[PDB]
Amino acid sequence: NLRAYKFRLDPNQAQTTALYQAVGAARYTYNMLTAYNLEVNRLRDDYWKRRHDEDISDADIKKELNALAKEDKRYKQLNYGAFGTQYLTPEKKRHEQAEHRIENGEDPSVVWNQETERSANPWLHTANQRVLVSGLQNASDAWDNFWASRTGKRAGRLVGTPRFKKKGVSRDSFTVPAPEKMGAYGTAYLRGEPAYKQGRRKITDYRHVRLSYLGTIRTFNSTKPLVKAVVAGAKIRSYTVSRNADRWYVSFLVKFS
DNA sequence: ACCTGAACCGGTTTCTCACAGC
DNA sequence: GCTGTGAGAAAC
RNA sequence: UCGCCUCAGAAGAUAGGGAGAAACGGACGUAAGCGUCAAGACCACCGAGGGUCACCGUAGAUGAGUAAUCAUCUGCCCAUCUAUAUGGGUGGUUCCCGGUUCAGGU
Repeated sequence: NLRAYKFRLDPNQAQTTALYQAVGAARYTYNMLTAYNLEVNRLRDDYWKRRHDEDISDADIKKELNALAKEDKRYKQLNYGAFGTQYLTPEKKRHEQAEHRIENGEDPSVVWNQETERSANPWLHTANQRVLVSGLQNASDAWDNFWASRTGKRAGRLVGTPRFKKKGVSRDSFTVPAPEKMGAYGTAYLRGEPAYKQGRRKITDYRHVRLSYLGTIRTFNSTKPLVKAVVAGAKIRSYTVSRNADRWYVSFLVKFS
């Protein structure tokens, strides 16, 4: 019983900048996860081929791989959460230390250089957790989708290999969930935003939606159907922000009940 | 960038700062 | 000037 | 009088940069690229940034806002459904369900 109210956003420069930073962060996390999986499976297939010279069955190799799930973790694949905890906030702390050691005078070239990493300065620790973990969501979904397509589950043609996303070749989009604060008419603002400096506290019309740490953003549509659905026993679930060419869209997933 | 084309599905929970509304 | 409430990180 | 791109979430009324004479064809600067400009109203700062509409027939009330605009009820009109000429109830031109990934063609 799920609908989707797809509004066309009407953001401004200060909000489009955060949207671009968000899609960049999701893409960057997507790339790290897919790379980790890719050069884990390269070793996987090299080992499988190098042990294929001697005839082996499928149960024996499965038992061996299961027994190799405690040591030499190079034979393991990670979800969004496990990879996040194990390799993302370590790198967030690495970025933080790279600022905690350039505070007032230091050598940044020995700490951060644009040779092995295309970042001008560290920025991964000042990125919102929701946006960052969205890329983990997408990458884990793609890899599980393909390993389900292979074995026995997904009907249709064989499904490719996960391709590294690029700026202008792939899709830009991130999902931000509840129980964060979001919604149409009848919802409160954010403390500290330029619309809270003026003191305004609640949405009292039909051309605004609430988008978490991004503030409250306008729409091209009208939210009267959304609010009239809300006052029947129906509550929003998440919001997905997406880009098409130079246009931004937001989907509000409502669950009527 | 613009589509098919198809196949599948639609987020919770907790602990720690910083105004705030007098 | 004080303490619940909101906003955001962290795990997951 | 016509219509190729451009602003109004998509199609039918009103605005945008230049042309054509119901036919053809986006523009400017610099065989090519590249960059840039194209919707009106109110306050805010020294041509730059932020909110409001570009959906809601027709008359009132008082709600939020320095204000553009907006909200909720009460009169009238029209359209649309059910139960037995009457009671109610739904609107003010209609439509909308979107995310993820890969393989293709343009």
